[PDB]
Amino acid sequence: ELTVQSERAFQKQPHIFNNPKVKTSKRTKRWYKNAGLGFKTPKTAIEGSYIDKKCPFTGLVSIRGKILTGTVVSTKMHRTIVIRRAYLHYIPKYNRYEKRHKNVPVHVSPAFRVQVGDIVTVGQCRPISKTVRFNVVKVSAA
Amino acid sequence: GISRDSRHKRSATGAKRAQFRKKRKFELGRQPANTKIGAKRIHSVRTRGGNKKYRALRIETGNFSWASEGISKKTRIAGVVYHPSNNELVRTNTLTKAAIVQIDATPFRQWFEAHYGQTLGKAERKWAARAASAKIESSVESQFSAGRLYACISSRPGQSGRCDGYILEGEELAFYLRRLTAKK
Amino acid sequence: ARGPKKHLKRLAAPHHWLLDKLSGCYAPRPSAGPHKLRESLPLIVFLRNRLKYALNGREVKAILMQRHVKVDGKVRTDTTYPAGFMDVITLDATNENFRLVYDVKGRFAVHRITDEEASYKLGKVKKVQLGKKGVPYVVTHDGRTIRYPDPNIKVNDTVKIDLASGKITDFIKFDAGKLVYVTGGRNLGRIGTIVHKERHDGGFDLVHIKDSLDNTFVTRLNNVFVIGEQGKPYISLPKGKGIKLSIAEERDRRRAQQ
Amino acid sequence: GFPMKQGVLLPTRIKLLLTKNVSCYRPRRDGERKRKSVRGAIVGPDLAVLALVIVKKGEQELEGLTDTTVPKRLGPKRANNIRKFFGLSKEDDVRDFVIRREVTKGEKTYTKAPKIQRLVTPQRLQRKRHQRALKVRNAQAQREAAAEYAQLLAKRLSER
RNA sequence: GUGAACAGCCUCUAGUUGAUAGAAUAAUGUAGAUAAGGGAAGUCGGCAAAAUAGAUCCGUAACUUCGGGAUAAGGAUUGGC
RNA sequence: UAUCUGGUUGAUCCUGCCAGUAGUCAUAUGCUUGUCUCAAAGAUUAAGCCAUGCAUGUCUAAGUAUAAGCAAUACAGUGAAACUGCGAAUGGCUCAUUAAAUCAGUUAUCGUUUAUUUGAUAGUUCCCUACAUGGUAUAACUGUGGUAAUUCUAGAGCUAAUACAUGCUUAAAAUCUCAGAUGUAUUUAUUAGAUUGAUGAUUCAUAAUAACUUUUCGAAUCGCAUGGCCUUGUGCUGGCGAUGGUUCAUUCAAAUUUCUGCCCUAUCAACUUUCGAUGGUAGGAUAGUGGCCUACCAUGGUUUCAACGGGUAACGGGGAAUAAGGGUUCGAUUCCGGAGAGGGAGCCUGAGAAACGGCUACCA
RNA sequence: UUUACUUUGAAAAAAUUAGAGUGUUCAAAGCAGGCGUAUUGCUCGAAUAUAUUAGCAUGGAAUAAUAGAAUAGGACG
RNA sequence: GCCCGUCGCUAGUACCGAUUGAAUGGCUUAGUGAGGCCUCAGGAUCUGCGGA
Ligand SMILES: [Mg+2]
Ligand SMILES: [Mg+2]
Ligand SMILES: [Mg+2]
Ligand SMILES: [Mg+2]
Ligand SMILES: [Mg+2]
Ligand SMILES: [Mg+2]
Ligand SMILES: [Mg+2]
Ligand SMILES: [Mg+2]
Ligand SMILES: [Mg+2]
Ligand SMILES: [Mg+2]
Ligand SMILES: [Mg+2]
Ligand SMILES: [Mg+2]
Ligand SMILES: [Mg+2]
Ligand SMILES: [Mg+2]
Ligand SMILES: [Mg+2]
Ligand SMILES: [Mg+2]
Ligand SMILES: [Mg+2]
Ligand SMILES: [Mg+2]
Ligand SMILES: [Mg+2]
Ligand SMILES: [Mg+2]
Ligand SMILES: [Mg+2]
Ligand SMILES: [Mg+2]
Ligand SMILES: [Mg+2]
Ligand SMILES: [Mg+2]
Ligand SMILES: [Mg+2]
Ligand SMILES: [Mg+2]
Ligand SMILES: [Mg+2]
Repeated sequence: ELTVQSERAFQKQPHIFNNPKVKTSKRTKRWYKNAGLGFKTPKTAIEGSYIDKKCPFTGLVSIRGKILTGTVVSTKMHRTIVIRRAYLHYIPKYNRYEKRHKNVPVHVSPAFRVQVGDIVTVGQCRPISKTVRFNVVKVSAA
Repeated sequence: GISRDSRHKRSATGAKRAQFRKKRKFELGRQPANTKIGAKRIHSVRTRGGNKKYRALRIETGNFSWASEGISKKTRIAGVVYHPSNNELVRTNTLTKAAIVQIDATPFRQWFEAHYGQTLGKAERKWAARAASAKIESSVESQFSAGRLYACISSRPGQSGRCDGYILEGEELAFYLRRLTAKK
Repeated sequence: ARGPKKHLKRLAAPHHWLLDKLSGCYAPRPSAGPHKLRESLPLIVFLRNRLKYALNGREVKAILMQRHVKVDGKVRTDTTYPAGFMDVITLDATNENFRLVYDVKGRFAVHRITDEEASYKLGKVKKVQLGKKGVPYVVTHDGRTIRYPDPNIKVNDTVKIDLASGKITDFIKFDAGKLVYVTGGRNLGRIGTIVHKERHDGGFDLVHIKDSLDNTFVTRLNNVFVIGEQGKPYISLPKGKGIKLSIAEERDRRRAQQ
Repeated sequence: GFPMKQGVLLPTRIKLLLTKNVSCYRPRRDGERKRKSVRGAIVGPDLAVLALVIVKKGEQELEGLTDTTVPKRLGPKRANNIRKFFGLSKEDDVRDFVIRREVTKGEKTYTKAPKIQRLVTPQRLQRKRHQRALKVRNAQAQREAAAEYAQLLAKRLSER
């Protein structure tokens, strides 16, 4: 992510040591995990340089709750998106529905690229900000 | 006291939340340790569940690991040179996780000489075996000539009462040297 | 609210206990113990409401404090001790043992058993883990931890517990075609054979059960207790064997006695 | 009637939040602290009664201060305490003589001696032996259980 | 030079050092000041005096002819290096 | 349990309300009131104010007994007092606050704490006591008192512990370092945990390495029966328990948490953001996640699919009344959840309280 | 591809509601109780349905919506 | 026949209204700020260069 060491601290995966004694090939040992539930670890996460400790693949978070789908309505934050989850609410008395929605702020790994539209799949993780409880797990750029 | 609750800290829509449930003990915060250097003073904090935390005030020595030889020698902290979160912590020499400190480097000097013995910066044939692995980074060995090794604090002195850490190496070391040359 | 509750209001007690509504304001709150609050049967209830040995809680305590009652081979003088599923309650006076199993209706039935099988009890493997110093252990449904389990024992299996040494004597594997008790849900108290196990990663696993009368019902993996193979239960089954007669055939059975 | 506080260093009385292990306050509950008024350490005309301890004796005695003598109400209870009081040795069988109070109550004068604590006793030695033997026995049982489990593992790995 | 400044204050060029003097330091004056606590009780009346004041930032009501009111009111800051 | 009737007119048919009619565990009130069963009951207004009395104490065989208390060769029974332990955070009451808050159903903890219960679990400690250490200790009690008064306490003299503070013994086998080190607990770093256990998934369980600790644990505890061997000695072993103890698991829990669902109001259309609003990095703080807080950074976040603001004579729900169907209204109140103890705030103890029949302060 | 929708299943504490049985003397209720005896006691029960919002699993693919290959940057091998 | 409004009588109900009206509560700006808690210290006197 654009000279990844672009913050005031050194950005690195914790407990992942690049031993300078050993003359290995990559010299930049990168940790990653299979998030589970049939979500493929992207090749961008596999071979990236970003750190993003909140990534479902190269980070310290886990996907263990509800799996939601939504439409990206905002990408204006850094590593965070807001997805719109439209649904119809039933009113029994009128036997009819009314359109409702709930914005869900979702953390997006740099492994993914998202824009407005771009129906995404998000998995519940632990709270990673005041409002964010979900992480992008499939981009599905529909 | 300090609350970590979210009943204050108004909702994401910007609405001011009404009060209910006056501050609860299970959501309390406490004041920062603000660990200083020298003349060790560790205070015990009785935490939730009957457990105990250790506020380290004025810590002098800590255990620092090289992680290239796996030694983790105990050394004395010279001072703080860089802090990614607050320059005032550097100015006041506050010991804190991720703080870049200087360690005495003398225990590491002794261990390197007693283990490999190859005049790092100025039972007989064990060095004959472990001589090929005696080369170390120029940017690490150059620090011994001044007797100050750059290190990063990895423990939380306000939580555990210890000031353990690791010696900076490789890309992390180079990054922190570049920041030091830019800010000094 | 400020700490754990110590009381259990009546109408808040588990319905399986069949407690009288207008007896008092409270029900015996099961103490902390092996099985659960909702899934247990307090010794006071088992001694006063199911067997009628004691007339009240005072007489229940009088029974328990003279070391008659024994749960899983231990004296257990605690009045609200949470005896639960497949526990062995032996009374040395009126010398007899009971196995706490669910009747067809989901209540803890009084199930008289003989000593030769009251010697042991069955336990569903809640988890398999590596303990300290690298020692494997099995956690069973009744909160028992048993070290050095057979390396082929997995979760959802059943283990026969010696109940004198507390070791694994035999173990049954969770697999299609094995006899299962249902220990929760709508089908609580039903006995059948596993037909299929639906995985549902991240969700709850489901299991399809066919009773002897070919009735097929699906229930969560949490409340299926393997008790052996078809026709060969490792325990003595209660009077109904988990058949779940409909209300019509139940009425027919009742009126067949005229 | 307000008591004096040892280190206040005032000639007047002030209110202090008192704690468990201090004077002038007996806490009625664990962790309780009460704000009570205590008198300062310096003596003045405000004192109704001062308290003195004689720490050096001189000329002609006073009545009820040296003429009278109150005997200590209790002899030592612990074994080594009785030894240290009576100038005995460790191997002196402190049971043989102990302070014995005769209660002339029912024309029997059945002497009431204190129970002795920390006394080396065959029961204590038996308990110590039981503890040590249980410990070593449990260690041996764990070792043999681990041995037989390792045997099981090696046997089931030999299936190849 | 300071400073927004042909302000006030100090200085260079130029000019002047001319106003009757000397000595004392009472009252009462004229001109200039200060004052504990109170704060307009003084008085026809706050007369007189005091308080405020530059600049930067924040904030600014009724009313209004919509242009104002407005520097409203009310806060903060200011040196040197 | 799918029903109407009277009232506008001289008469008519309508619209339309008024009136009638029936129910209300729905209140009040009037008159009347013989029997049996059941039993709501200071919610509404004043979460207004309160005299008095009671509502939280607790001992077994098994922590500490020399009561100068009772009883028929250390104490041995009973046992006031006190120390210690545990509890007092449950219960009970009320509905004031509270409108995405609570609450309900549904989730998560691979994001944490958890006294207790239950199960498992500790041969490793020493740089002249272990056949057992100290007062660095004192209460009760004795005696001397102060105050008008409080469940106020001072000074003086004793005395214990499962209180407080210390402190050895368990070899054996066993691998590393150049004789020592290796239990567990803490902290950091590193390694394995494969394609040698588990998960949908992990830096998981767990192990290993090098170190680190204002020292964590590793019973100096108690009752009852006494046994076996025996150089029959202050011998060596040895039973059933009680209590305590590290870690793990379990249970009782707790705290946060996913999704969706609240009455009226636009005579509330923009709101939030300097003083955290939305997100990022680091840190601090927490039991732990998290703008929970701090520093730097980015300018975000919500909204006509009604945000934000305001009202509620709004605690939420399970439920209640009435109901052909669809609905309307009610739910302070027997159960569940929340919150509060005159209003706020702060905090001690404790596993657990921001406790109020706990303390501290201000206000009334 | 993505949905809505609809089926079915688990779920939605108890009490309350409908409702089975049961002579509280009847009844409201309650979950009791019943059987012949001179026992050293035998035995039936404390069912069943319901909350159709939201979530989970599941069958269907009508209806309604959504997306594909057009400057081929298309598909298959 | 019916009828409308002013004006008279009486009664009732809202509304406007000087008082820079008043009170209560929430939120908020600027000030003062108890108290406990953490912390820099401080050291009565109880102690064996140390400790409480
Ligand atoms: Mg709760
Ligand atoms: Mg200028
Ligand atoms: Mg003046
Ligand atoms: Mg003045
Ligand atoms: Mg004034
Ligand atoms: Mg005047
Ligand atoms: Mg005058
Ligand atoms: Mg005048
Ligand atoms: Mg003037
Ligand atoms: Mg101004
Ligand atoms: Mg004006
Ligand atoms: Mg009417
Ligand atoms: Mg009669
Ligand atoms: Mg009231
Ligand atoms: Mg309560
Ligand atoms: Mg781990
Ligand atoms: Mg953080
Ligand atoms: Mg309501
Ligand atoms: Mg209210
Ligand atoms: Mg209610
Ligand atoms: Mg009310
Ligand atoms: Mg309640
Ligand atoms: Mg409370
Ligand atoms: Mg009141
Ligand atoms: Mg309070
Ligand atoms: Mg009270
Ligand atoms: Mg209370």
